[PDB]
Amino acid sequence: ISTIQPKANFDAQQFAGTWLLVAVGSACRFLQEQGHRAEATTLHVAPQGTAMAVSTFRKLDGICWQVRQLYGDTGVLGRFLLQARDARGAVHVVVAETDYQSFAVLYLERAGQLSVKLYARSLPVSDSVLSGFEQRVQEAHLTEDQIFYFPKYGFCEAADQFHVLDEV
Amino acid sequence: RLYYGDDEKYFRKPYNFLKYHFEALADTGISSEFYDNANDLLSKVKKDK
Repeated sequence: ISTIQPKANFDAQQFAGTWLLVAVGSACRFLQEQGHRAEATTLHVAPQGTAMAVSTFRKLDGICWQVRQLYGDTGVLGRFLLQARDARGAVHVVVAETDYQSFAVLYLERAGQLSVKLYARSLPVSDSVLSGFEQRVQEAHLTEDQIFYFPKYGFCEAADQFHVLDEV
Repeated sequence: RLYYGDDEKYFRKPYNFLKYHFEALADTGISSEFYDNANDLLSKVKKDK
C-alpha cells in the first residue's frame, strides 16, 4: 500500500474513450464469494476538465447497466478521488501505467483497501502486458490466486435510460 | 461487485399504527368510445309549362 507514481504525464484526452477490463486482483471477497459469472466490463473515459466522467458498461443478468462516475482530480496528474455519497469511503485512483491506445494499469484504494485492474483497448492483449500486470500484482503483494480474469465477450454499450446508476 | 445496499430493509412502526402492510398492487382501466355520424340529403323539383 503506497501512492506509487502515476503514468508519466498522464493525459485524460489520450486515455479518453473505450477501455476493456482484462483482469482484477484483490482480497475483496465478493470477487470469489459469488465470484462466478463476473460480467465483461468496459469503460468509456470522458475528460471533464482535469477529472474524467467514466461510464462502466456491464451486464447484470443480461440487463445492460452503465455506471456514471467522476474520477475527480486530486491535482496530482493521474491521481483521482472518487467522492463518497455516504458510500463506504472515497477511492483514491492512481493511473499507474498506460499506453493510451493499448493498455492501462489502474491502482485503486479505499480506506487503505487496495485493488489493481488491467484495462486494454483491444480484445487481444499482448501477453507481455498481462505478465507485467502479474509482476505489478506480486509487487502489489497480492497473490496470483486473487487474479480474476473477466470473460472475453458479451460487452455492452449504451445502457437503457432506466439502467444507469448516474452515480457521478 | 454490483450489489443491492441493505439499508432501509426495515422501518420502526409507530405505536399508533396497528398495521402498515407493504403490498405492491397496480390496476389500470381504460375505455375509449368513438361515435361519428354524417347524413346528407338533396331534393330538386322543376315544374315548367
